Amino acid sequence: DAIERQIPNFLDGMTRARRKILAGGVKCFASNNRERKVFQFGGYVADHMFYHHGDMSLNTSIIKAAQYYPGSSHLYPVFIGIGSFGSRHLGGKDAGSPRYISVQLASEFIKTMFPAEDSWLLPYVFEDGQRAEPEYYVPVLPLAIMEYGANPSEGWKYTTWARQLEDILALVRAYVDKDNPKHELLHYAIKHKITILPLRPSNYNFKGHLKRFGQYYYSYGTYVISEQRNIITITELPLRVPTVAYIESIKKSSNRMTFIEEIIDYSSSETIEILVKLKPNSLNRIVEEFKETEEQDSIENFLRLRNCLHSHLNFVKPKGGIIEFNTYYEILYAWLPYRRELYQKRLMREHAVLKLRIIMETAIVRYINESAELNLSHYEDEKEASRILSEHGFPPLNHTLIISPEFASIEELNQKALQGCYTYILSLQARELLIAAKTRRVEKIKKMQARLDKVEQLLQESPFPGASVWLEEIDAVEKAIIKGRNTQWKFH
Amino acid sequence: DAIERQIPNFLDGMTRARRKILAGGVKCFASNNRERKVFQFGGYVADHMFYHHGDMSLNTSIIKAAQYYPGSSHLYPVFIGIGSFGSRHLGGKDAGSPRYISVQLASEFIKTMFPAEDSWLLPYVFEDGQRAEPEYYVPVLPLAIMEYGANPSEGWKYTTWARQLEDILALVRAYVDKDNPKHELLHYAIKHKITILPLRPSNYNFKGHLKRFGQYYYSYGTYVISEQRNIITITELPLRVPTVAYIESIKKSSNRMTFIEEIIDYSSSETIEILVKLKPNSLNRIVEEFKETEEQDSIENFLRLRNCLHSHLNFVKPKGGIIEFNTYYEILYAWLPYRRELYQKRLMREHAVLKLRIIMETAIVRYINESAELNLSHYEDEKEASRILSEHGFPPLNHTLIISPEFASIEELNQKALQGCYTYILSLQARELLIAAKTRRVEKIKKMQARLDKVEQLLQESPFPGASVWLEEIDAVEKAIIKGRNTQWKFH
Repeated sequence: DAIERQIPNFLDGMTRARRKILAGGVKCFASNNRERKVFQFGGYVADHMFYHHGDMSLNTSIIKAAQYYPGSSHLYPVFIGIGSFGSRHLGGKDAGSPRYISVQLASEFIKTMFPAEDSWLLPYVFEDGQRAEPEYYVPVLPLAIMEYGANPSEGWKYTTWARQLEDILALVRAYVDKDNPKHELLHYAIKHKITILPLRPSNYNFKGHLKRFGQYYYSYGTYVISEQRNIITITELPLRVPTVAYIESIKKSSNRMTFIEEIIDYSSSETIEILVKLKPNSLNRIVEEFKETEEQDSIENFLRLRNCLHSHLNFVKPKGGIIEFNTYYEILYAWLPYRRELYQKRLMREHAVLKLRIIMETAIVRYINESAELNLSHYEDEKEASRILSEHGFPPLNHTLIISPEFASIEELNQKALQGCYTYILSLQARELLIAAKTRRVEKIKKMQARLDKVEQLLQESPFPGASVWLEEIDAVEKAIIKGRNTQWKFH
Repeated sequence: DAIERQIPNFLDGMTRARRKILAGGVKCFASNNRERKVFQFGGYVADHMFYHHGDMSLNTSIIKAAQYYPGSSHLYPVFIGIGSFGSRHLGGKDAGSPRYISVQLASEFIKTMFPAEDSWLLPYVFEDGQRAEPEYYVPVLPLAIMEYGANPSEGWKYTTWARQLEDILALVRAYVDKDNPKHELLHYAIKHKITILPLRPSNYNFKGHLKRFGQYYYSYGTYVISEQRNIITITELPLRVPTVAYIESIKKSSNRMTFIEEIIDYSSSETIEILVKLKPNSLNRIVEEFKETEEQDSIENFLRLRNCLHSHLNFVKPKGGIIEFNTYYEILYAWLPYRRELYQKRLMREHAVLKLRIIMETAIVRYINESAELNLSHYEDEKEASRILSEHGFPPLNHTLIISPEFASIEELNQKALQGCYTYILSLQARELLIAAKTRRVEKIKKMQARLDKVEQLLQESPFPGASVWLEEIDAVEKAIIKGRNTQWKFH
């Protein structure tokens, strides 16, 4: 449980509670995207999705999911937050109060990242006989290794250093489109379990850099030296270390305080800007003391602006169970076929529903045509009308499932929708036998048949079904992340 | 306006505000008889009925209308009250707090005293473009001189000493029923403006008595003498004087305090019980001082337990205006013909509505029969269906007024209900042509025609219409008042 909550799935990078937060949010702001306050939304959550814990951790994790700061664990804010949600400069955890700040669901992104139609398709866990969360979402991108995580967690320290964006764009556009030259070469690679394409950590809003040594990567920040004023200007840090913790860590080592004179903090979470005046003969005696090597100079040994980016990637598979990984390539391998199978189930279900709609509307317009021959206004039993409408060719229909085909398997969709009462022909007094309604129902049958033929085309798409849909959806997610990040999560 | 508010109508004995109170109460407790508190009900009043004053006088008059004490101005509680609404012993005005006591509408009486069906029939005053109160109610009894009123009011001191109950029962059962031997003799009397029947003031829960001198009655209370203890026990008062005001009025006259020793108050509003010990040789020296006459003895001069019942009866006629009276007989004369005219309008309106219902349901079952000949499923316009259903004999019906005939004159009821669309035949798909519905609609036509024949009988009732209805309704009011008085407005 504790391991099951604090180590995420390889499909979400999120807890069960985080998925509950998102599910309740989609349930909330669907009709109207007006910003709530935090506690109203939290009460909505704890009522609806059965948030099984206390509201302190609820409001905590909600504002954690609203942490929009450079170097957060979210490159993608789930919620547009209005207020004051934190600062990396002051350790990150300096948000506002749960009475002032406003959360709002960023549905203009979430409709694209999460397939809104396929929300029905997901294997839910209907506990307590009631509507509960996805067992796992499925995103358009593989989101579960696109964002950082650095926490004391169960079993292992949870550590997900990020990747790039366009590397995964290239990988997935490669795996889908056959217009890749490397397309079957990628299938060759996946078949042979070999790595062929660059898979680089993130670079967004981080002006330091990386190298590889051994297997590890080392990250470096920047500095400016001026022995005129005898001041070093620090402008760049390693990956996700707060400002105050760094300055206090500099004031830890009395061995290095032997030349540390004056530390002035001009920084913010917006801009890192630290001015450090040192003693006379600082740098030369540092060179005399600190062994300057290739991996760090005297300044990189002194100020300690490098980081070894060790990782821990041992996630939780669906249908119960923990799957333990070694590379990011394993994660992308595991991520692909579930999305493929989801598109397959998607278009098969849509094909079944289009079958049943065309069947029902044909039977209806057939009755409108046979208004003359039937004319059965000398009957007094409804089951009499059932039997006589079973004479002249009208099929038993359970139109309740026909109008809304909720949550079912495709087999039960075709079985138990055809076993109902004929009330759709029937209800009330006269005038709907008039032919203008007949005409518009025929127009509906024509559009449904054209859509059915488009479905039956896309059933046979190479090399797996629905691939052009997924190219369109990655195009939409590209539009979404461009609109978001290039406006930096303002959406205005 | 102040005269218009503080002098009532001769049909209500109530203010415009009191009629607003009753109207909002019927509007409130209609669906459910679950009691409010006072302030919720007052807010319901001030919102709905446009209560044109402040809530202090509102809660004041509401608890005034919940005053159930022997010697109130209400023999008939409009509202069942739960709490503690006052005491005659302490001057009457010692109610509870407006946020802890409960009012409840006594609809089981009010349905009988106020004709619930004829609530539609009343000439309303629809000001501000919206729903407002009756100009005047009409009760089954002449309520407006059945209950006391003793107040400093505009123009005159408002004074309505009560009558009996069964005197007015005899008067009105005489005016209606021709099985009275005095029936045409009463018509002789009303034609000749003479008084023929006893018209006595109230006696309920007043063990004193009355006599006539000149024109007035004088009312006498009781006393018990014991010169053993030299104590007089007062058990009965005059009509509606509080206990503490009486004892203080006894302690006013120092001329009589020359023998007043000790006044002990064992009384309540339930029971009057006052023990007065006097000085030795009180009564004999009182006889030596007070001139014992016929109209009062030495005790009735001393304790002053008599009352001259002067009156002021100058009420406010409807359609504007003040009508000024001389006798109760004038009031009963004015009261009769309006209720007569109300029954006439009542049964004429019901006759019009039964006409229109039988017309519509005959046209409907005619269409159900002519389903075969029409079969007009080869049309595409609704006005086409209008014209072709105007061919085969189906009348234009404004069914909106037909289903609910609100608030209209009978002429507009027959004019503008026949000028509408044929949508009652029409609006949806088919199955209501199945003839069990036809059968039950025929059953409806049969009961409507039988009820129409009963109406056309009662149109010709001697000597004025609806008189047997009014005998039934006075029987119901008799049942209600006996049921209440045996239960003391507890109704349990």
